[PDB]
Formats: sequence, C-alpha cells, structure tokens
Amino acid sequence: VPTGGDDPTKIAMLGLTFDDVLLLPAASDVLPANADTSSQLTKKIRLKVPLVSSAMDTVTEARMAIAMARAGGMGVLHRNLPVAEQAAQVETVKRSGGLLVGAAVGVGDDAWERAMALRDAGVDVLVVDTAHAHNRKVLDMVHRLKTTVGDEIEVVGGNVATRAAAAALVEAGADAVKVGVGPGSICTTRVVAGVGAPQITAILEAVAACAPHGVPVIADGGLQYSGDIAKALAAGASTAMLGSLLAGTAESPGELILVNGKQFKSYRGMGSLGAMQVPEGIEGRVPFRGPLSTVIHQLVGGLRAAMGYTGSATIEELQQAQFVQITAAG
Amino acid sequence: VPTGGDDPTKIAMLGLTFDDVLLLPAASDVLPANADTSSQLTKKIRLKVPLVSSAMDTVTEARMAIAMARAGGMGVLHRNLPVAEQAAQVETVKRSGGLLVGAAVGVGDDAWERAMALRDAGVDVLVVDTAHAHNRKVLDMVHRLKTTVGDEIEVVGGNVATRAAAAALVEAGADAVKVGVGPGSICTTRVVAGVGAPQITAILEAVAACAPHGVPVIADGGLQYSGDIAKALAAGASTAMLGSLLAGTAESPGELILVNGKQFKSYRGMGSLGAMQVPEGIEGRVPFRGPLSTVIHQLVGGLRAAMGYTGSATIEELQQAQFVQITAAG
Amino acid sequence: VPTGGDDPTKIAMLGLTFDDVLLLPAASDVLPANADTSSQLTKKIRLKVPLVSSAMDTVTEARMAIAMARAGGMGVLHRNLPVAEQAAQVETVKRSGGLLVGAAVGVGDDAWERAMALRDAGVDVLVVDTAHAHNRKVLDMVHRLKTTVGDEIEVVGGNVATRAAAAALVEAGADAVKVGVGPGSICTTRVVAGVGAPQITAILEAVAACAPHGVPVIADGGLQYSGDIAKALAAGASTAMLGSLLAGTAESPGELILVNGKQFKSYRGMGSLGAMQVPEGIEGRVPFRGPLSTVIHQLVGGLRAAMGYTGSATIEELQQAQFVQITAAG
Amino acid sequence: VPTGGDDPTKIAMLGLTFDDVLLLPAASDVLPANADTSSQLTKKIRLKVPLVSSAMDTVTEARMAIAMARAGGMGVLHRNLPVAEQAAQVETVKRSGGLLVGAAVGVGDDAWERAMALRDAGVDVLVVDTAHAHNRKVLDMVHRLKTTVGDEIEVVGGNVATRAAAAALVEAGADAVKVGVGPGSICTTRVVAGVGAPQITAILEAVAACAPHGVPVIADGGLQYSGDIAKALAAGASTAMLGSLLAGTAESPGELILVNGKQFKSYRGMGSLGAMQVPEGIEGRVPFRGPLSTVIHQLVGGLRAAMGYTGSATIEELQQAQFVQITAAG
Ligand SMILES: COc1ccc(CC(=O)N2CCN(S(=O)(=O)c3cccc4cnccc34)CC2)c(OC)c1
Ligand SMILES: COc1ccc(CC(=O)N2CCN(S(=O)(=O)c3cccc4cnccc34)CC2)c(OC)c1
Ligand SMILES: COc1ccc(CC(=O)N2CCN(S(=O)(=O)c3cccc4cnccc34)CC2)c(OC)c1
Ligand SMILES: COc1ccc(CC(=O)N2CCN(S(=O)(=O)c3cccc4cnccc34)CC2)c(OC)c1
Ligand SMILES: O=c1[nH]cnc2c1ncn2[C@@H]1O[C@H](COP(=O)(O)O)[C@@H](O)[C@H]1O
Ligand SMILES: O=c1[nH]cnc2c1ncn2[C@@H]1O[C@H](COP(=O)(O)O)[C@@H](O)[C@H]1O
Ligand SMILES: O=c1[nH]cnc2c1ncn2[C@@H]1O[C@H](COP(=O)(O)O)[C@@H](O)[C@H]1O
Ligand SMILES: O=c1[nH]cnc2c1ncn2[C@@H]1O[C@H](COP(=O)(O)O)[C@@H](O)[C@H]1O
Repeated sequence: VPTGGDDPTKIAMLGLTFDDVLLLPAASDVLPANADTSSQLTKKIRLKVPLVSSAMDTVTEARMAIAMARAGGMGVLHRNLPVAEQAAQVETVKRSGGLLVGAAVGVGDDAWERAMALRDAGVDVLVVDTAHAHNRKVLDMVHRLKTTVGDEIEVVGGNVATRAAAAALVEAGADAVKVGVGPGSICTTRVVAGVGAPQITAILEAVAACAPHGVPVIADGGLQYSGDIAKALAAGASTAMLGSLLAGTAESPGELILVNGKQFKSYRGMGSLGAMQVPEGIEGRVPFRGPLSTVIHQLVGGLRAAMGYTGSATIEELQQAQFVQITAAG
Repeated sequence: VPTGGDDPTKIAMLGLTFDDVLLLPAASDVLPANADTSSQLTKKIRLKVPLVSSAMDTVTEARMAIAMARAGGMGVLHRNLPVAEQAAQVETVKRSGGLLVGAAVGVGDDAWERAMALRDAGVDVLVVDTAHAHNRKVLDMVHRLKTTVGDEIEVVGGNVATRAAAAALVEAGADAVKVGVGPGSICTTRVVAGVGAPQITAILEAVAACAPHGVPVIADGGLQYSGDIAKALAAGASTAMLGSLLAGTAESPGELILVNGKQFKSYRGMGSLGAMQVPEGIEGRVPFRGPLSTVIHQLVGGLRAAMGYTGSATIEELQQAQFVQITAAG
Repeated sequence: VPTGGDDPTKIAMLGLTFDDVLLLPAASDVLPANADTSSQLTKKIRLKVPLVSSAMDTVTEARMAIAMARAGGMGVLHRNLPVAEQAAQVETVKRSGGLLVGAAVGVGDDAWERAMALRDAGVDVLVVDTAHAHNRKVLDMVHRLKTTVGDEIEVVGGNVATRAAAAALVEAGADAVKVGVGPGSICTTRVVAGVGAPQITAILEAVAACAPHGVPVIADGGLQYSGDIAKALAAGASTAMLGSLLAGTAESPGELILVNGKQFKSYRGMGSLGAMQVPEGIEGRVPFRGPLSTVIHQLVGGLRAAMGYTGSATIEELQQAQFVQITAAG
Repeated sequence: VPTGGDDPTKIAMLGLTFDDVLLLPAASDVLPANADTSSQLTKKIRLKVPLVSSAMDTVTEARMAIAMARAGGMGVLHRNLPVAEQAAQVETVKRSGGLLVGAAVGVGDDAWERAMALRDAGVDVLVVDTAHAHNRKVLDMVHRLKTTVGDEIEVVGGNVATRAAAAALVEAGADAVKVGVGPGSICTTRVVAGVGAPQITAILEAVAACAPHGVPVIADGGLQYSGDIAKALAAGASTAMLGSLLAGTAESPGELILVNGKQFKSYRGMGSLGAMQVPEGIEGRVPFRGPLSTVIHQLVGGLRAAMGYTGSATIEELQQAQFVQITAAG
C-alpha cells in the first residue's frame, strides 16, 4: 500500500470538502428566476426554500424560526434551555400563523419528556440532535418517536458521516438523515478527537444509503458561501442546515458586538465551554449581516444561479449535476 | 468510488488551472525575436498578436480598441451603454484607419437591433457575450447572426467551459468559441453559484470539440501573467482575452486612483453591483501599468520567450507543446 | 515513471502526516467516559494512560517523571547530564512511591556505565535513545541490554521510520520500538539533511513489522493536538511520546518567560546548539500551559472522545479504526 | 483523459521539486564524519566537496572562485564583463596555487574568442552557459570546444530539463550536463514565459540519459537548504551549483546592505534588467551569511548527516538512495 502498511482498507477513502469541487455548467434552458427551489426536508414535508437554521443558541430561537418559515425554510429550535421554555417557543412560532417549526431533542434522561412537551406544543419536526447517531441509544430514540408520534410528527436523525450510519438511521425509521461530523465552522472535533469526514464525500456516501429508500439528506455544517449550498444539493442532499451563515442576522439570538469599528455577533458551538456551562467547539464572532430575509435572498440567489448554469429546473434535477475536482491552485 | 458514492461520473474530471502546469522546454532552433506570433481570432480573421481586450466597461472603449488594433490585436467594445453610443465607438475606431474592431451583444430584447446598428457602423466581429452559451437562445442568436450577416461579419460565441457546449456553438455556426466560466480575476461565480471549470482543462476540452472543425478557441479569463498566455495557447487556444492585465493601462476607461502613495485604476466585473446599476463579480483596483503599447510588448515578449523554449516557430506549433503538472510546493 | 526516471522504486511511497488524515466515525456503544485508555508501553509494561514524556532537558526531569507516572503515564528522563545526576533523578522518582520511570541512554563510550547506574538506581525502562536505530552499534546495545538486564528491565529502541528498521530492532530483542525520524516540532533534520518520513506512514510501516511479533510501537514526534494522539494509536501505535505538548507545563524544567505580555517556556531540541553545548534542532518557546495534570486531562479527554466516535472500547480496538485521507482544502 | 482532452501525452509528467520529497533513512554504518563527500564535477574532474558556485555577477568572481576551490569545490566565473577581464580573473585564481577554476561562455559572436582567451589563461572547465541547451548552436559550440581543446579542458553544457535535451548534450560530447530550467530563486521564467520543470523530476530525467554514458549531472538552481543538496545528489546528480546559498557570503561580489537593522547583500539574476544593462530574473537581496568557509561547512555538514541517515559511504552510494513523496501538510 503506497501510503503505508499492507491493508488497502486502512485509509478507506479520499474525502472531499466543498472547496475541493465546482459544479460543471451544463446545457440549460432554465432561467435562475424561474428555477423551482422547493425540496424535501423530510419524507412528507417539502419546503419552498431548501434551508433550515441550526439548532444552536446563537442561531435559532422563536424569532429566527418565525423568519425562516416566512422565508420558505424552517428553524430548528435549540435545546439548551428548560423543556417548558423550548415548548413555549414552539407555541410562539405556531401563534404566528401556519408556520412550520422543528425542535431538537437529545437522547438523555429528559429527552423523551422534552419530545412529548414539544409534541403537545404542536411541533412539526423533532430532530434527534447528536454528534454521533450510529449508536443504539440514538437509533432507539428515533424508532420510538417514529412509532409513537410518527403519524403527526416527522423525525429527523443525525448526525452521521458514513454510509453505514445513514443506513442504520433509515432502518430505525428516520424521516430524514442529517449529515455532518466535524465540518462546522466552530467545530474543533477534528483537532480535539482527530475525527471527521469531509462533507462532499460524507454527503455522497449518506445519499447512497438514503436515496434508494426515499429518505432525504440534510447537509449540516461547513457551508461558508451560497455556492456551497448548490454543491451540497448537487452531491445529493435535499436541504442544507446553516449555522454561521445565519448567526450574523438580526433575528439570531444575542447582542450586537462592536470591535475595531466593525459590527459582529457572537456565534458559539453547542460543544463550547460557554454553551456547556473537554470542549469540541469554540466561542467566536461572525460579521453582522442584517435582516434574515435579505441573507436568505442572497443565498437563494446563488442557488438559483447554480440551477441556471447546470440546467436544473428543480432541486431533484440539481441532485444529478456533475462536479469537477480542483487543485489547491484553483 | 474513492471520493464517495458509487457513481464514477459524479466527479467528471480533475480540473487544472494555469498555475497547475508549466510548459516543458523542447528542441528549438527558434529565436524569440523571430517567432511568428500571428494567430486566428476567427475562422477568417488572423491577428498579428494573439490578444484581444475584454468587453468590459473598465477595459475596452474606443481608445483601447484603437490601441489594441494598432498593437496587432483587437478590442471588443463593451455593451454596457446605449446602442447608439456603442455604434458610435465602432465608427470612432474605423475612422482611425483600417483597424479591426469587435463589439459585444447579448441575447436580450434589444440585442438584435444592437447587432444591426453595429453592422451598420462597420464592425468586423460580433461577440455574442454571455456567461453560459449552452442555451437555445444563445445558440439561436449565433446562428441567426451567421446566416444574416455572416458573409461580412465574423460571429464569436461564448462563454463555455465544456466540450459539449463548445460543440453546440460550432454546430450553431460560430466562427470562434470563447472559453471561460468562472476564472475571471474579478469573478465570484465560483463562490456565489459554486460553478466553474479550471481554465487549462476547460480549454483542452473546448479545443477537442473545436479544432477538428477548424474553429478557433479564445481563452477568456484567469490570465494573470504573460506566461499564462503561452500556457493557454499551448493548451490549444488560438487567442487570449485579457481583462485585468489590460485594465491598469492608460487606454482603459476610468480615472487614476491614488491610495497609500501608489497608483491604481478601477477594475470591475460586468456582474458587479456597480456595473449592473445577486452579483457575480466584484468592484476592485489594479495597479496602474502605463501605456498599452508597453504592456503588450512585455506580454508578447513573454510569449516569444515561450516559443523560444518550446521550439515553436508559429502559434500553431505552440498549440502542440507539452506540459508538466506541478504540485503546490512547486 | 510519471514523476521521472525509469525506476518505480526511486520514490518508494507517498508519506502521510497527521494532518493528512481523519478518523472515520463508526458504530459505537462506547461512552468516552467509559473507554479503557490503558495500553502497552512495552511487551510487559501496561500504562493507564498511553502517554510518555520526551527524553529532553526542557521536558522531563524528576518532577515531570513523577507527575507523568501519577497521571497514569511515564516519563523518560533525559541524558544530557552526568550519569550520577540522572541516576539520582531515578532515585528521586522511585522515592515518591511505586512509580514507573524510564531513562534514556546513548550508544557512546559512557552509555553502558550509564545504563548500569540506572539499573542500580531502580529504573524500569531503558530507552536506547538515538536518531537512527538502523545501525549495528544501536542494535548491539539493545541486544546486550536485553540479554544482561532484560529480566528486570524493559528495553526500548529507537528511533526508526521504516519497516526494515523496525524489523531489525525486533530481531535485536527490543521490548518496544520508537518511531519518528524528522517529525519533531523543533526538528530541522528535514531541512538540514533532507531526511524524514511523515509520521502516519512511518507508524503504519513500523507496526507492520512490530505487531506480528507482539512488540508495541511508541509514536514519537509531530503530535500537535490531542487528536493526533488518537490518530497515532489508530495507525497502530500503542503509546505516544510528547515533547512540545508537555514542554509548556509547570512540571517541565525551565523558567517562565514573558514576551509581549504572554507567558512561555523554553523548548529546545536535543540537537540544537544550546543543548549540544551542525545542529538538527532549534531552540524555541511554547505557550505556558499550567499543571501537567490538567494538560493530560485534556489530552486524554480528546482520546476518549475519539474512542467514543470510533466505537473503540480499548486501545487495541482503536488500533483497528479506519482513516479518511483529506486534501489541503479540508 | 481525466485532466482534459483526449491526448494522454499532453500533460507529459508530474513534476516534483525538492520540497515534494524527503530522503528515507536506511541501514547505516556510516558516521557523517567519515562519509566521503567527493564526487565527479566532469568525466575527468573529481571535487572533494560536490559544490560549485553559480556563474553570476553577484556570486562568483576571483575571490569566490579561490575560496570555493580552497574549500574543495569550484567556482564558475561569470561572463558579464569583457573577455580580457574574465581571463585575468582566471589568471588571478591560478596564481593562488594549484586551484581548479571554471568559466562561463555563451554561444554568441564573441564566445569562441572568449573561450580561447580563457584556455590561454589556464582555465580547467569551460561552461557553455545558456538557458536552453537543446539547440543546434549550443550543441555545436559544445562539440567544437570538445574537439578543439577537449584534451586539456573539460566542457560542461547546459542548461536542460528533459531527458532528450540531456541526451543531445551527451551526444555532442559534453563532459557534464547542467540541469535547471526555471528553478532559480531569482528566476521569473516560470511566470514570464510559463516555462519550467520541477527540479527533482528534471534531475531524474537528465540522469536517465546521462548516467548510462558516464556523464555527470550538475543540479543548478532551486537549492534553498543544505538538505536540498542531499536530495539533488540522491536524485542522481553528481554536484550541485549554488547561487542564492552563496550570494550572502563575504567572498561574493558586492557591498553590504543595511535595511531595517539587518544585513543583506544584493543578489540578482543574469536575466534581470540590471544585469542585462523582457527580463527573466529579478534583482533581490539575501541575508549576509559571513565567510564562505563557514557556509560550506554547514552545507557539507547537512550532506554528511544525510549520508549518515541513508547509509551512503560515498556520493555514488547516495545516488542510489530512495525518496518518500510528501503532501502539502507535511
Ligand atoms: C458513542 O457515544 C458517544 C459518541 C459521541 C459523543 C460526543 C457528544 O455527544 N458530544 C456532544 C455534542 N458535541 S457538539 O456540540 O460539539 C456537536 C453537535 C452537533 C453536531 C456535531 C457534529 N460534529 C461534531 C460535534 C457536533 C460533541 C460532543 C458522546 O458524548 C457523550 C458519546
Ligand atoms: C441558462 O440561463 C442563464 C444562465 C446563466 C445566467 C447568468 C448570466 O447571464 N449572468 C450575466 C453575466 N454574468 S457576468 O457578468 O458575471 C460574466 C460575464 C462574462 C463571462 C462570465 C464568465 N463566468 C461567470 C460570469 C461571467 C453572470 C450572470 C443567466 O442569467 C439570466 C441565465
Ligand atoms: C549512522 O550513523 C549516524 C546516524 C545518525 C546520526 C545523527 C545523530 O546521532 N544525531 C544526534 C541526535 N539528533 S537529534 O537530537 O536532533 C534527535 C533526537 C531524537 C530523535 C530524532 C529524530 N529525528 C531527528 C533527530 C532526532 C540528530 C543527530 C549520527 O550522528 C553521529 C550517526
Ligand atoms: C532557442 O533559442 C533561445 C532559447 C532561449 C533563450 C533565452 C535566453 O537565452 N535567455 C538568456 C538567459 N536567461 S537567464 O539569465 O534568465 C538564465 C540563465 C541561466 C539559466 C537559466 C535557467 N532558466 C531560466 C533562465 C536562465 C534567460 C533568457 C533565447 O534567447 C536568445 C533563445
Ligand atoms: O460545538 C460544536 N462543535 C462541533 N459542531 C457543532 C457544534 N455546535 C453545533 N455544531 C454543528 O455545526 C453546525 C453549524 O455549522 P456551520 O454552519 O459551519 O457553522 C451545526 O448545525 C452543528 O451540526
Ligand atoms: O462580473 C463578472 N463576473 C465573472 N466574470 C466576468 C465578469 N465580468 C467579466 N467577466 C469575464 O472575466 C474576463 C476577464 O478576466 P480577467 O482577465 O481574469 O480579469 C472577462 O473577459 C469576462 O469573460
Ligand atoms: O533536536 C532535535 N532535532 C530533531 N528531533 C528531536 C530533537 N530533540 C528531540 N527530538 C525528537 O522530537 C520529539 C518531540 O517532538 P515534538 O513532540 O513534536 O516536539 C522528541 O521525543 C525526539 O524524538
Ligand atoms: O536571471 C535569471 N533568471 C533565471 N535563472 C537564472 C538567472 N540567473 C541565473 N540563473 C540560474 O539560477 C541559478 C541559481 O539559482 P539559485 O541557487 O536558486 O539562486 C543559477 O546557477 C542559473 O542557472
């Protein structure tokens, strides 16, 4: 084996991240303005815009969830707060008209009660929210939820970064599989644990397990530009979950921060010291970006442009687009 | 598939940019001073110097087109202005003696009238000027022009970055095919849409469709050094179109700008906010470089040196030269 | 041969370093808190924590060796001092309770006497401490020690970076093989001699020679993050030796240094001018990191997290984990 | 073809530079202090140290040639000065005892007279000094010299970067072949002409043509560290020619330059504007490094260390050593 040892499987793959690829233009009669950006969030739920906001306490509370739904996407309410408060945020969103909303739950002792209070509050999507879903406890929680409240509520499981893990979630009954172990902008799992999977390869592998079962893949983490959304969807994802790209918006939690004459907002991992109070996330800042509506417009604008270049009339068509791999120089 | 999924065609190629390759020296009895730098701009038009200036409003108006033609190249007048003004710039150039000149047209509602006014003004080359020529409207415009005024005017179509797109333009009747989707120095399509094709690979692919039909390829975008011109031509292109490399010259539109004691000129994408007034270009600055004549001398000087090292007596010979691929370290 | 010449073996392999790979998550029912971090230092000695401190005079004297042993690892006392002083440091450590301790010896004229004084002082591990163990003198020293005092003392040999060198040490009787030629943070062998071997590949190759004989591999040098420890062990190493990561701790030799309002400690190669008084190491500084106990907690915390993600209940299981290779972009 | 087009030979090879490889350690009983560093400069001339100084006017005049010869290497006197002055510098060197000296000649109108005046002055080596030796005029000059004065004077030809070019020089009668097109530290040929060949691959290819005919290869350009000398020789070169590494020494031409409290000397390409008065070199500065004797000691010290690690008792043995290819991360 050229990289060492005698086992070809020790280094199992070459992992590509968003920056490693570009979408190839293709024959097109699709105008960006006329592309259909709708896509499946879950088996049953289709969004007008294929974007959801991260379940993080510097990204999504009621104000963000409301704005996301109004923009045609959805918010996933974070779970770093008491059960009654999270359920009350669900109520606040559903009060704002017929708006879709999701909410994160863990697999700990209080997770089941949290999920039931969220169901009672009228949540549409429960996101079983972990860093490693390939685990009997996580799979059992997914299955239990789907068998208990699965007629009225869609159940997302995550996160995974391998084909086998995605397959396990599908088998457990997941209505969507969320992909991303290590790619988050505020993630230090890569350096702390030495664990991760570049996101283009992780999406390609997850989709290989999920698409044949009609289960949509949510690409979660590592998206830095509007172009990354197009790349994630072309790799086979049905939606993208965004943290950093939405953390600078007016609707995110947190105050404005002024440093060196420029405006920022705090953005922190849910595995950072501050969020937990061995951290696997940092506490950082992102530039202030203004109203969510405007950020989403620009992001969807880039997606539309990609659909124009690739001749993709729908997201389903975009999922069939081809990449070129680029070098460091490119 | 080593990079993920089960489809070998999902990642269709490995795309090289100019910085990924160098020209290999070869047996040579050609002195740089004695090389023949002439090359086909179109099927019928041969330039003394294989360089054309970008159809941009911070690069080519009448003054630049005149200087380019006098230097042995050609200018393509930009189309970000009323039809009567563009046609009047064509008249200004043709007034300066028997000078070649080209002009850009779109495929919008006013494009046909623009093209006819340009024909009436005595233009030699019409450039159907788009970001994505693999499109029925663009192909139809190319064909219509070629069938209507194609006896007296040469019709360039662009831009493309794939073999199939180049093939479609050839079939539509293009007299030259312009290659470049995403490589421009002021381009943000790569980040905004996630779309592009590294330019060496894009030229190799386009030439594979165009050369067998005797249709010249114009390499447009991404050329940063005189050496890139040699590389583009060796990859099979017949001419190169330059924006950034010519934007700093006295003959380009725009005022001198002084920042931190150094001189610059404004250089902006035609897809930037300022040019359009979701942008796919930026508004920037390039160092002031002095008279066009001197910049072209240096650029052709580098090309001549390359022809010396590779034993290329003509451009046609240079198109047969070989590359070495280099690593990040090199 | 694509990279030149006609000999495919001239460039013998593609060497990967820690930054070239990530651990892939795998099915897991292992909680980080419950993983077993114990591992073989030598054929006979098992540590609670798979970490040893470098035999360097800015890393390990008695204070560090005591703290390392108490944390469940071990210190290797450096040999840049008189024999009586080194032996006295061994005595100081053994005085602090039943604590494991190792000590470095060379292969020079005074090396045998040094090793016997260390044996008399009650050392548990002798580390034949060289930059190139594939050498008859080093192999002979290893063998002599193992045949003379090998019933009561374990003999480590190093350093190596190839399969053949590791094999030679095994055959000489080594109880453990230490791997690392050129990767140290303060190493300049790579630039001075042009010699080295990227550490993931070097570990994979050494383990291929050592594991089939039940000889543990110590990964020495190049570990910058807690995640690198997990990577080294997954590549097949049984323990990791750390210099830079432990040099900033309270227990390391040397004074606190204040520059630009921040705290540092001196950290220098044993091949630096200052340590020797043609240098193959530099004299540098590392940030002050506080008590050893806390640094080890964080490092083991990262290892535990990796064992969680990879479903490794023990180190032996972690040694079977798989990598993904990443690009420069990732 | 994965990188574009249908011609596998268009991109002829993957070129490696010094930074792309490291020497693998090997079984060794060679102490650095006892290695034999002698090597063939030409078919007939063997140096004690395998290093020659560049024929540049900021590197080698009489003072440098004398110091190089005394250190066991050789200087090649530059040719950017009148014939009588260059010949007089040869006389100055031969006056300093039995010291080897070389001198550059071109292939221009005054080149033959220059070569004869140098022969009359007692030169030992004539270096036919060009940027592209694969040319009938250069090959003819080499042959003419070898047939005219080749009994008493050794004739070096260069520079080349391909197997075919090296083969042509061998056939012309070269006593040594000098390799390097584009790698020099002050070289801009790569950017100006887009022409070059990474030096490890260029040496491997040249050696493949030269070694079977017993013609030594001189590695010229791109050597930044003492370790690069070992790498060049292991790739098959017999000696290395150094410019930048020797330009900072007391014996180089030029004054001391003080900028920002640090000492420098001027170092400029022979293709820079200043040396010629379309430039293919820059005018720069290198740190002042003190006496040549000390720089050579450090450089040979690194070479010796490499011979120690690779078990090379002689240079001839070092030429058989193996590389590992490294990634950007390494
Ligand atoms: C098999 O048993 C296990 C397996 C794994 C863990 C780790 C774990 O649960 N956490 C808590 C969540 N974070 S995170 O906030 O930083 C995070 C949040 C969402 C997405 C992530 C994606 N990649 C990295 C971190 C992510 C990481 C550490 C575990 O802990 C008990 C037990
Ligand atoms: C299939 O239907 C489509 C397909 C594509 C588009 C995009 C489009 O027409 N534009 C306007 C031109 N720009 S540009 O100025 O930035 C530009 C100018 C020239 C060369 C370029 C090369 N690569 C990138 C940008 C370039 C990009 C956006 C579209 O819009 C209606 C409709
Ligand atoms: C075959 O004969 C030989 C072979 C090799 C050597 C070199 C040698 O012994 N030394 C002394 C030790 N250093 S070091 O302190 O920098 C060092 C310390 C530990 C680990 C290292 C890992 N990689 C690099 C340097 C390392 C390098 C130079 C030699 O010298 C007489 C004789
Ligand atoms: C086939 O006919 C030819 C072919 C080639 C040339 C170029 C040429 O002779 N020169 C003059 C020498 N320089 S240089 O000083 O910069 C130089 C000096 C030594 C080593 C070099 C290695 N790589 C780059 C530059 C180098 C480059 C330009 C030519 O000119 C008439 C005619
Ligand atoms: O602390 C953390 N460490 C690692 N990943 C995190 C952490 N907090 C949230 N995440 C994940 O990172 C995603 C946001 O990634 P981003 O959009 O690149 O900033 C989130 O949706 C989570 O999946
Ligand atoms: O706004 C823009 N975005 C992307 N490409 C542009 C834009 N404006 C012009 N171009 C293209 O970029 C080329 C100039 O590239 P440059 O020489 O690298 O600066 C032009 O000839 C166009 O093909
Ligand atoms: O001077 C030196 N040059 C090269 N390697 C050294 C030197 N001193 C110690 N080492 C090795 O570098 C290791 C520490 O590497 P680090 O943890 O990356 O700093 C040590 O355990 C030695 O194996
Ligand atoms: O102006 C120049 N342009 C390109 N190469 C040059 C020039 N002048 C000298 N050289 C070559 O560069 C070598 C020195 O390379 P260096 O040791 O990397 O600085 C010289 O021996 C020449 O072969």
